[PDB]
Amino acid sequence: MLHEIPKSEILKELKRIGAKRVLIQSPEGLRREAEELAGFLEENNIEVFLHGEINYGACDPADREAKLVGCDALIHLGHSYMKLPLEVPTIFVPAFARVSVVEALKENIGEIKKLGRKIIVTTTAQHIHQLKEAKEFLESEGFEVSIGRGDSRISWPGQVLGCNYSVAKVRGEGILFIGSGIFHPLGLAVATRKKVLAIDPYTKAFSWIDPERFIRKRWAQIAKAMDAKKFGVIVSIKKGQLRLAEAKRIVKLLKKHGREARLIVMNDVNYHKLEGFPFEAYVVVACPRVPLDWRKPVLTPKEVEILLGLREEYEFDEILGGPRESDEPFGISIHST
Amino acid sequence: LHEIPKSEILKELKRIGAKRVLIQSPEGLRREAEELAGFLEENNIEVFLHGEINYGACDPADREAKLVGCDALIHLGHSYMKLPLEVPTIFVPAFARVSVVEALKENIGEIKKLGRKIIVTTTAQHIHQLKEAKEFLESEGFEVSIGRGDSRISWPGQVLGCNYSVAKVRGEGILFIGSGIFHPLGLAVATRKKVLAIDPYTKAFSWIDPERFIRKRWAQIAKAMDAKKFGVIVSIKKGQLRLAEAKRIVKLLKKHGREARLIVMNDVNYHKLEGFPFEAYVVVACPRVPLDDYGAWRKPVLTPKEVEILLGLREEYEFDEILGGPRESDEPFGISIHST
Ligand code: SF4
Ligand code: SF4
Repeated sequence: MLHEIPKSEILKELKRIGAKRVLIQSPEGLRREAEELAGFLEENNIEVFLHGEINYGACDPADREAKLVGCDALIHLGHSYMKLPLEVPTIFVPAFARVSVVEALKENIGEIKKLGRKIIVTTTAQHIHQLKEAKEFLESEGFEVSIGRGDSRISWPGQVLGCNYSVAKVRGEGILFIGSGIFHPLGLAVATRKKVLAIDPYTKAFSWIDPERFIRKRWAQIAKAMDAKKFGVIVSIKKGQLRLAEAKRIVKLLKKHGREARLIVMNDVNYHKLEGFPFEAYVVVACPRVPLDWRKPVLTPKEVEILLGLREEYEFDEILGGPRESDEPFGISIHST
Repeated sequence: LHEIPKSEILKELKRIGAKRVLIQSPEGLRREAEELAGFLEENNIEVFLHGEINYGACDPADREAKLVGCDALIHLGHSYMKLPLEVPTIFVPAFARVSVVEALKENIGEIKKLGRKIIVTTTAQHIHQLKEAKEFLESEGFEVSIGRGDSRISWPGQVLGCNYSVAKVRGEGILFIGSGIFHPLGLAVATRKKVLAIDPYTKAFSWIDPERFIRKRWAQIAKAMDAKKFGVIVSIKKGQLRLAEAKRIVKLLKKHGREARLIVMNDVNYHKLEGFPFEAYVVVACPRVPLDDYGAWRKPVLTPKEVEILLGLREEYEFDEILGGPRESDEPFGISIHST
């Protein structure tokens, strides 16, 4: 259960810029809400088209598609803005979970103390609105809380993305991750080399991350690719995912070391679409969730470096941004150009 | 003609000074795409392969090519259909080698039942064989009629799953040369004429009966009768975007008591839509999607024409075709290069 979408504030914003037709994109868990919002803005004299693709991040705005079908603006549900040039005015509408993080923290104080006195705290967008309460609670328990601002791919200090842990690159004896799943906590452990404790707000369960098994299974994938002679280097056209210079460099690099290499252009990166190609191994240079989370070895740019022996220590693939001036609001936002 | 003219392609590329090209390919030519790329790269042209699986010239990857800085696009497996293109595009049609005459001779007794004046049609892969099929049928006493088709078609006599314009000519019965049932079925429902399909490989013939198919559609329409919320889908694929027609359908459903929302997609498939509240869908893009579903759609999915029947505006069934305008010329039987 999440907090309700700010229909009124949204409508007001569209009217402010004067918008007659808008495209609404939404993530898996907000399909029913996207239609409610559409039926609402329509009764208010605004033509609405729903984006039928399932959105997975602000790194993939449907501004191009909006343009193509004549929409004045774009409404992006469920995610906050990340620095990207946009072709049509876009209103981001973050989703905030109501579950209490503090309750999950109080249940696990003992485990958190094992982390250290000065600790780095991180969380995902859905709990970012409760980060301040979590910080004050931890401080009242004797911790010094270090929260990093992060870079331009990030919306709020302390927020991590599966492909970006810049807010965690600060000083601390250990890292506390507030949220569910193991992908974020795992990336944090690999990216920072510090001990990580993950606490799931819903179940209140805790997990001490051990990257070992993960790194092992990845090396096994690297080993298999060591025998390959033919590689496919994949990029995605999604605005916040396109890493062409980096892909072109991996191609040049595989060739230098006696491998055949081909740059492959896609939108959604699905191994399923590549089964008929002759490549023996693949390198995905886009969202790292793809290779890190395939009948043939699929790797990240970092792993291909390791495979070619040009890198020794295992590293998590990240999409970094440059410095960020301000922070996004804890509510909707409008962005243009 | 039955091979990728690597050298003819390099020539046309060197001629326009292309340095970086994107190559798209259908499922059956994935390995050919990479061999062509290897060949072009040995000749000073950077090559990128489009990773998506292509299903027709109705889905050119010129925009994507533009997005990654390619100065040209190579479209393998299909011939050109009229559409604006953002970069010079070379179309490399696939031509099957099989000679079709033997299979016609074998079934000459069945072809006779179509009548004296017959309409002859085939798909892209056997198009170069139409001249021979014509000479044979004429040498057997038939009067062969071959329609030019519209701008969505590349050569006279060619049908597409969504376009049977070449068959809208004077003629008693229709002969279809090819394998598979989708095309012959589309012909029968689109022209409401008698269709005889002959497979050039097996020499097997088939008199087409749309009855089964039509009943199945009525059924589907029935299942949507008690639906109130409708999703009306369009695809942003260049040769498939039918925005005006989709909007019209949204307006029509609303005027008739139903709720309807226009949905924009690229690849149209049910899974992406499962989370939406809509009870029924209307696909206003490629007709093969709703008319040839193997079972991926868990909710009733219809074509624009079927909606009109459901709403009670149309009485007889009609095939959802994507029509083009007059075509001034015909594409070559080999590669072609276009730039709009
Ligand atoms: S690149 Fe991948 S991890 Fe990063 S925001 Fe997009 S979908 Fe999420
Ligand atoms: S039948 Fe569908 S995929 Fe084939 S050419 Fe027509 S629109 Fe394109």
